[PDB]
Amino acid sequence: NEVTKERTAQCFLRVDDESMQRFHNRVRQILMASGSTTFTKIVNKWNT
Amino acid sequence: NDRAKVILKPDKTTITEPHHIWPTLTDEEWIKVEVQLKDLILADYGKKNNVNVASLTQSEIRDIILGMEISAPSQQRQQIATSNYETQTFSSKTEWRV
Amino acid sequence: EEPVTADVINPMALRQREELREKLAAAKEKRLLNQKLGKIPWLDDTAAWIERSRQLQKEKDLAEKRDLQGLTVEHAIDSFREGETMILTLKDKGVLQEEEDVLVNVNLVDKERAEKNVELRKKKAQQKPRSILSKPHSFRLEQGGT
Amino acid sequence: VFYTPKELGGLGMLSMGHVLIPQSDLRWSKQTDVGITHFRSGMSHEEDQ
Amino acid sequence: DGKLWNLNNYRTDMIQALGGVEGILEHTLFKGTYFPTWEGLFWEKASGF
Amino acid sequence: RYRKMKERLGLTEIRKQANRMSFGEIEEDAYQEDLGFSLGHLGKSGSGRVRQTQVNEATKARISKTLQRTL
Amino acid sequence: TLMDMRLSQQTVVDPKGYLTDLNSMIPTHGGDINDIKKARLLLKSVRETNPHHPPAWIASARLEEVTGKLQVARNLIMKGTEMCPKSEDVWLEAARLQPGDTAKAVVAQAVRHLPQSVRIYIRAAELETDIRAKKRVLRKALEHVPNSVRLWKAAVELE
Amino acid sequence: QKELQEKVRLGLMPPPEPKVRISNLMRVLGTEAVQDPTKVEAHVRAQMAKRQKAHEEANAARK
Amino acid sequence: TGIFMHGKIPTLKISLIQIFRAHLWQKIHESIVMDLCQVFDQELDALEIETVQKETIHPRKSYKMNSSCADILLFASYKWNVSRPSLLADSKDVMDSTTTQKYWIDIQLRWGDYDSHDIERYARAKFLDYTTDNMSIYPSPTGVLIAIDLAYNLHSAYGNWFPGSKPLIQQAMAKIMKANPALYVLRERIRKGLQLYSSEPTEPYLSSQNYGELFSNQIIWFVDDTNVYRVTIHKTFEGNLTTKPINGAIFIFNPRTGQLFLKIIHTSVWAGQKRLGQLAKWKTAEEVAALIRSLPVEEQPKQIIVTRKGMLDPLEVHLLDFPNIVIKGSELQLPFQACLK
Amino acid sequence: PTGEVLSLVGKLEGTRMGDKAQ
RNA sequence: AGUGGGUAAGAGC
Repeated sequence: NEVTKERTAQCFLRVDDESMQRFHNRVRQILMASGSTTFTKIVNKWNT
Repeated sequence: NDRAKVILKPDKTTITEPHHIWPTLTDEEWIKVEVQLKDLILADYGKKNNVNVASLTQSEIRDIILGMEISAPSQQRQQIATSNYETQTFSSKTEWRV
Repeated sequence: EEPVTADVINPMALRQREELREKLAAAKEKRLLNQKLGKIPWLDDTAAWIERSRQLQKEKDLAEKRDLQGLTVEHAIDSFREGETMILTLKDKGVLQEEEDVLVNVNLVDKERAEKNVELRKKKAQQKPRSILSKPHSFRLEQGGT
Repeated sequence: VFYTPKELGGLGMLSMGHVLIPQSDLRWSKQTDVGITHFRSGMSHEEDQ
Repeated sequence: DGKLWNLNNYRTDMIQALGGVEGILEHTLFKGTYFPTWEGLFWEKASGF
Repeated sequence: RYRKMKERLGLTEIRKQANRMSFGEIEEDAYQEDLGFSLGHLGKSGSGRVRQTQVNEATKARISKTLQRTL
Repeated sequence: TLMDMRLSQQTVVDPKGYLTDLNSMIPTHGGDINDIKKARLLLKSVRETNPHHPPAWIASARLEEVTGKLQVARNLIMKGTEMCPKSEDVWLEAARLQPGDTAKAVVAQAVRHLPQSVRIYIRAAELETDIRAKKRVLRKALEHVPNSVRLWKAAVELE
Repeated sequence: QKELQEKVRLGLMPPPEPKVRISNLMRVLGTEAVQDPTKVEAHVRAQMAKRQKAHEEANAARK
Repeated sequence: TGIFMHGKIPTLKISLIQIFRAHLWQKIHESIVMDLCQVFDQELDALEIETVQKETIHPRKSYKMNSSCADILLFASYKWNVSRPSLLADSKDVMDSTTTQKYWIDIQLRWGDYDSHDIERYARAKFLDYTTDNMSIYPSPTGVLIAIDLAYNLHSAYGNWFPGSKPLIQQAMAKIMKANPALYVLRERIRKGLQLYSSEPTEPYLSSQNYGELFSNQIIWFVDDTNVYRVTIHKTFEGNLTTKPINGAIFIFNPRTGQLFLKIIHTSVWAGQKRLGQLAKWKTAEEVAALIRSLPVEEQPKQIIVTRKGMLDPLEVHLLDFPNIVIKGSELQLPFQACLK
Repeated sequence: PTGEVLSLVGKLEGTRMGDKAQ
């Protein structure tokens, strides 16, 4: 709180299921679009 | 630096005026001096390389005028190029060959 | 066998420690410089300064009333004929290179290269070929005389 | 092979996980005039890196 | 907004964990090139052809 | 025409220095949007260039003849 | 930068008289240096070989500044001032780089070494925020040199 | 153009020589201008003057 | 090749085929064998060697990994006190083990991996296996086997040691590993395949193929500093040959109009200087930069070509304010230092 | 030593995220 | 746990 300056509330965070699905889809399309692709390109896409 | 000076003036008529450095010559005289200097350079290169002037080719003469040289202290890189892959022999000092 | 753990060569750590040592040295130099740099009436009165300027002006008016050679050359003594003189120039070396400033003649270098090429064409401790090739006669100067 | 930075020839992949390097992969050898010596990576006596 | 993440420390510790450049190159053909050191070297991403 | 096309499609000095990557010395990735892009020796220490590599204007981007006509 | 210029205009020898300039200050021009380490090494070599070359110190300091190591640039400039007291360009660069009091002390040291040049006096007047300090530095300048119109023109604003 | 090319094909006409100017000199005769530059200059100037004088004489005959 | 492939890696198969093309493995074996022949032929009297023979072997002996045969045979003068077999680095030797008159030498090349590259253990194991093998043919029970790991450049010898053989063989093999034509070819091919270089970048470098491209209407400046610090030396028959320094001339020649600029430097500059070379370099760079600053922008050069390679660094330092002025090195030596003649 | 990537669920909870970073 | 996904093509004797 900005007045009491105490720990009035506790905020628990979580990654949304849609975001996890999007990340899995991105990795899947990285992998499946790798028939003719350098290893460095794949690793860079995964790193990004 | 000695025969070159001689070739610079083909005749006593050619006089270097103090205004400039190289002697003033006619166009054909310039052609003749140029070809004489080329012959000088080729002959002197042959003197230091035991190669005939005619032995050199046009590109080779251009390279010599520019300043190219050819040397090879380690020619064994020729290895880039029943079977003669071990048949090459070695000559020892104790042997008659050495 | 049983090995011995070597020091890990980490380029990132090397750059970081180099930067840290440079920062420490720069701070030390700044402190040492400030040690010296930290040792440096009419200042406010206009009339006093005017009088002083006038008095300095009138004071000025009243006042008006070769032996330096010890390097080496990259040639042999016999390479120089007695009956001739030549021009010796410096040898092309990298500025960052800190070798001895040898002295060289271009014509004799050309002659040496030509004779080396002729010798190589004619040719065609232990293990000489790999030592004298993959692993330059000279004499030093003294007071300009050798 | 994977987790070597790209300048050293590796792929430089970022790992959000838990990958152990076997200790047998942290040994190298160097040849000097006296002979060939062998080196490990760490004096630390812990689990595999 | 600027750069909100620094990978300098991560790559530093990844090189450190792998035993360093010496061990990493031991895993490679670097010593097979007979290069006296690893400092004055560079890669080329693509060949001339 | 062959000379002009070779100049247009030839490797430029800055492009030649771009695909040279320094061994050992790791560089921080200056492109957040993509880690797969780097300048290599371009702007990197040890590149062998004391001065900055200038831009080869022979590789300037220009529009087509028909695009010029339409404009 | 440089300090020697050469003017360009029935003989063969055409000598060019040397020309000197009081100031030679190229702007920062950052980003033109590709190899920072190689350039730093080369400039260090220049400083070693030509210790009495003010452009060497100026270039080295500006390279350090554009690099970001603003302390080694100050150290290099101070070394140059201890090595080239006659050229006021080094002192002006010192005033430009060092913060207020440090640069004021540097300009005072320049006055000690070079009490004839006036650019350091004007710079010190600019640094000295106090009107009394401006008056003091300007009157010290006029005591060292009272016949400068470009400095006397500031006396009317000095009151 | 086809007539000239087929005349060259049948040997009635010598193959055309490259058109050399001052700028074109070092590109056409670069390997040989180092042999004797003044002769090369004379030859290329002679070729240029031959073309120019052919144009002028064609104009004069057409006059 | 002697390379063993665990699992077909077609890319690695192609790479290793290209590296060892034109029978490179056999040529490497030939080069090493002949280098050992020569190094033993040099020291033929100090080792009590009657003669040395290069033993004939099959054309494909370099690939024979299952079995092995002798490549070099050493004939003793009268008798050799062969010691107990031991590794190359084992300086201590029990010299009096067996007397003999022959000393066969075997040479093995292998492509080591990360786990299998310890060449001392490999050499010992191969020596024992080949000596005890019935298929392996060797003249005498006394000999030595030298194993080379090319993938890691690790050389080691194991086996018998006649007197004085260990130090000579150690020095010789260190020399061959440091320098060897076949090994140099292997290193060069590997470097080309891996496409890494030891800091030899490509910069503008005037040669005889782009010499024609020089002949353009652009402004060009040939800068030369060969004749900066020079002395005259003459030889006296009566006494000693002596020198005397003279003035120097920096060339700033311009091929477009022949405007050749001479910077004449008196000998008094080198009074208290302990490094004349780099000082001359920096002086030349300073004068070149000053001259470009003197000229107007229109007549300023755009290409500065230096015959010497020593100006590549200093000029770029002093031309740091002129980025559009490219500097070209010249592999071909334009004779501009002789214009003072 | 298998070379497979292990999931760090239920692992390394003795470490924060701001550690090993200056 | 496991087989494989690991055939160089070519020339006639």
